[PDB]
Amino acid sequence: PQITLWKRPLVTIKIGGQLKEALLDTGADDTVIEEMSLPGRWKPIMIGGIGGFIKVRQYDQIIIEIAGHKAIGTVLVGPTPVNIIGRNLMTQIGATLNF
Amino acid sequence: PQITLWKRPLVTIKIGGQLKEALLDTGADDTVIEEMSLPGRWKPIMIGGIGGFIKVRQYDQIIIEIAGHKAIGTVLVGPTPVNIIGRNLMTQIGATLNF
Ligand SMILES: CCCC[C@H](NC(=O)[C@H](C)NC(=O)[C@H](CCC(=O)O)NC(=O)[C@H](Cc1ccccc1)NC[C@H](CC(C)C)NC(=O)[C@@H](NC(=O)[C@@H](N)CCCNC(N)=[NH2+])C(C)C)C(N)=O
Repeated sequence: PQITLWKRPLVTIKIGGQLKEALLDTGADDTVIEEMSLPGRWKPIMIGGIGGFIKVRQYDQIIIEIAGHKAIGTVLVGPTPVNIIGRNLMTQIGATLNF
Repeated sequence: PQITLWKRPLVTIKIGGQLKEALLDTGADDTVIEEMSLPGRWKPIMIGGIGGFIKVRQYDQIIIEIAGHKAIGTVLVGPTPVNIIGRNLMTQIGATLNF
């Protein structure tokens, strides 16, 4: 599919057994999902954005489906205001920018 | 061109006749450039991302070239960690996401 940028490029994702809406963010290196009770071990890390840093839990090898496309990778979980899909998973679904 | 996402989608821009490197960010509503002298009138506003809110200068109807493509629109100037090109100008150059 092709997604224009008139509006925020929101897509449905599946993670942790839950469907959610998330933002395809080419300016995000990583994937950050709003606070959810993901099972298993994780690692404390900090990530930064326009107005500073926030604390997140880093989970490896997390299965996620993005707009119907299967992926698996590192997912960060924490108090983000928007669920964000970053390059680490956008590359796995073959997404490009085109102009 | 078509741009993959294994690395950050960094491009050269020209603003106020000065060359800069900036990130194409589909997760940004707006365009935010690091502090610089820029010809034109501005108004103070707040923008937010991961980490919180910051203060920026809003300039409208600014001529800006992005990877050799022309845009004329709103440019926010302030303490951003990196130069970011958002949807307001990416739509002007015909950028889409594709997968
Ligand atoms: C496991 C590795 C962790 C390492 C870690 N890495 C990072 O912190 C990296 C650089 N961060 C990033 O790449 C983060 C995303 C988080 C992430 O992927 O980790 N990217 C970002 O935050 C990039 C800008 C950026 C790029 C590069 C460097 C720094 C900043 N912007 C993405 C961001 C998404 C939005 C939905 C919150 N967009 C914005 O911030 C734009 N804001 C807007 O569009 C607002 N109008 C929307 C507001 C939403 N609501 C609200 N706030 N209440 C702004 C740029 C005009 C580190 N410590 O450096």
